[PDB]
Amino acid sequence: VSSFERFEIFPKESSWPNHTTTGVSASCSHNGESSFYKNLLWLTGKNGLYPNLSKSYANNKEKEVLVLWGVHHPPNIGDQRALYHTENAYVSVVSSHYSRKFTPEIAKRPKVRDREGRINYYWTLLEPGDTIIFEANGNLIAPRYAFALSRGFGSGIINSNA
Amino acid sequence: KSYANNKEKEVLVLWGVHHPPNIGDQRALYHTENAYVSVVSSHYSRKFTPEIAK
Amino acid sequence: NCSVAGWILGNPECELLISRESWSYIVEKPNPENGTCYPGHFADYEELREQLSS
Amino acid sequence: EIVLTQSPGTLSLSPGERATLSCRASQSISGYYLTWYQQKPGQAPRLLIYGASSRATGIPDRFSGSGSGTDFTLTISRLEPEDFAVYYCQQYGISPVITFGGGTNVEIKGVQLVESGGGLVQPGGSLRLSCAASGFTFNIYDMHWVRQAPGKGLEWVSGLTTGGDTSYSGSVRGRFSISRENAKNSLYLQMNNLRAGDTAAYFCVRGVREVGATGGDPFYYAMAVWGQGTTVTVSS
Amino acid sequence: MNTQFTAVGKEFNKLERRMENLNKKVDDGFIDIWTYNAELLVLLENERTLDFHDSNVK
Ligand SMILES: *[C@@H]1O[C@H](CO)[C@@H](O[C@@H]2O[C@H](CO)[C@@H](O[C@@H]3O[C@H](CO)[C@@H](O)[C@H](O)[C@@H]3O)[C@H](O)[C@H]2NC(C)=O)[C@H](O)[C@H]1NC(C)=O
Ligand SMILES: *[C@@H]1O[C@H](CO)[C@@H](O[C@@H]2O[C@H](CO)[C@@H](O)[C@H](O)[C@H]2NC(C)=O)[C@H](O)[C@H]1NC(C)=O
Ligand SMILES: *[C@@H]1O[C@H](CO)[C@@H](O)[C@H](O)[C@H]1NC(C)=O
Ligand SMILES: *[C@@H]1O[C@H](CO)[C@@H](O)[C@H](O)[C@H]1NC(C)=O
Repeated sequence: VSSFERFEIFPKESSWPNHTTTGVSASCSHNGESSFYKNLLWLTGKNGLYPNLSKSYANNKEKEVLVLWGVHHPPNIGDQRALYHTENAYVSVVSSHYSRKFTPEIAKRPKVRDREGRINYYWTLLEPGDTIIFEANGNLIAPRYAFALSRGFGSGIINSNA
Repeated sequence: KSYANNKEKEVLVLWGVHHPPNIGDQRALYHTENAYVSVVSSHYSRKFTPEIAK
Repeated sequence: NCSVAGWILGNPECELLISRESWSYIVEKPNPENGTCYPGHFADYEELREQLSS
Repeated sequence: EIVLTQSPGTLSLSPGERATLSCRASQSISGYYLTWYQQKPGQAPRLLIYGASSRATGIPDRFSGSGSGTDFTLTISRLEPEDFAVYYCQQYGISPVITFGGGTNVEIKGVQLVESGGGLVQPGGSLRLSCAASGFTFNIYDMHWVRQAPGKGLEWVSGLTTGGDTSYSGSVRGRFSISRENAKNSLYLQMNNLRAGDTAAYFCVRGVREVGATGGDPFYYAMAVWGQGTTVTVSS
Repeated sequence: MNTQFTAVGKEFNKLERRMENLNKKVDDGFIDIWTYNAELLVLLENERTLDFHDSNVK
């Protein structure tokens, strides 16, 4: 670290009116009470009303940025229809250097912390000046908060129980 | 289309994959919203199916 | 003579040799005769061989 | 959340008849937003229809609806004397506040929850209820406590998401207080400052799958399942 | 010596065994080299220390 901090790239309020945002899950819990990762958001349709999205951001802060999102893999289809109302998956997270799309399906898996479902997590740096775009037909984890930063040098990592 | 070496020297090859900023190009030129390309060799091979990305 | 593909996959001209449960080191030639009788790209040959270093 | 208007709150019709019922709100309200119930007096509610079209489990094919925006509608293809019942109109606010139509009597002319503690207290008084769970994961679902005066329109006393965002009505709030326990598989409702408006039969209600979990469990934005309820009364 | 502001360690998956066994071979390479050279230097410089003393007294 030379600088590292957390800010609110897209506030939960007012970034996503047209998708219901307040879904969480129960393995992700707090003192035996359900929850979800602070930095991030679910999105689903407004009472089964999924519109599809295109959003973006580019740096104004002039510091480097770190960004995170997710790609939804249900364990069953009735979720996929009920939330997002498309068997089609197509997402496009785009930048200048990096860009990638995602078109997954339902892939059943075994219980792991009582979860067959999966969301594969995906991430990138973003420098000053460069833009990110999201586009999607759903199946997403969206950034609420993102990590502003500078680089660092030479510091590192330990595993230790001392 | 294709090619294989007759020269008996090694070769270096280059191409590109089109990403319009707007669709009216894509229809006007190529007349398909579908993209599908397949550049193929023995060891290497890859396909490409992009979209309009503003 | 065999390539590793002819070894691992079960090329009948390559002796399978299930008896060979573990060994000291691997012996090949530089230019193994028996690659795949039905061709097809084989990815991560390097990584596999490293995994089968020992 | 918005005031509703059922149409009609009672009707009297003969066998071998349809029955058109229109529950409409102030504003236009998005369509997979309502769910439709019945109840026999003496029985708990049962689930029928959701999102103005689609149909629940363990069913004939006769109760079928339509409508969108401001005006939602459940129609009925055939009437029968086994249907002698009050039907309800229960909608999930975007303000997460369930709102209730006031019951619609059809007159025909010629796994589980368990509640705990219902009974009497004095007015202005203090008492608690509990519920307890059986054979599921009380972790997941968004829970609701509900009330019902006898042969009356319901009122939604409270609900809470498992993330902890409460929702009450502005009159009821403060005088009631909830608390949830998942490792214990049980629910609690301590209650104080109690007047005759609480003279009614209450229900513990298991609702909506939050986002994510293993199961062969779909969700709707309707209820999941009811409880058998219990009476509560103030008197002297 | 010049000791940098250093971070030694790394870690990998099992689809990176080349880099793993490499970086093992790398670092063990160096450790053995520094080990070897330094140990020789201790032996030699203590021997030369005795010879330094021996010369001075003589
Ligand atoms: C294992 O390796 C041996 C040695 O490389 C393979 O045998 C050789 O395969 C080549 C393939 O081109 C043969 O050449 C061909 O011969 C046929 C006639 O048989 C002809 O139609 C082709 O135009 C070409 O000339 C070569 O004769 C053959 N030599 C011997 C000694 O067998 C063998 O096929 C490999 N087997 C497997 C299972 O990989
Ligand atoms: C390895 O490859 C050589 C090719 O040089 C094979 O040699 C053949 O051997 C047979 C008898 O076994 C002869 O009839 C052929 O004339 C030989 N061919 C050549 C080109 O020399 C050898 O048999 C192979 N060995 C194995 C184990 O695969
Ligand atoms: C939601 O969609 C409506 C379409 O009429 C639009 O007016 C509104 O700005 C949209 N809001 C967002 C957050 O996309
Ligand atoms: C959503 O995707 C479908 C797929 O063809 C497209 O027709 C529609 O216009 C998209 N809607 C939005 C709001 O992007």
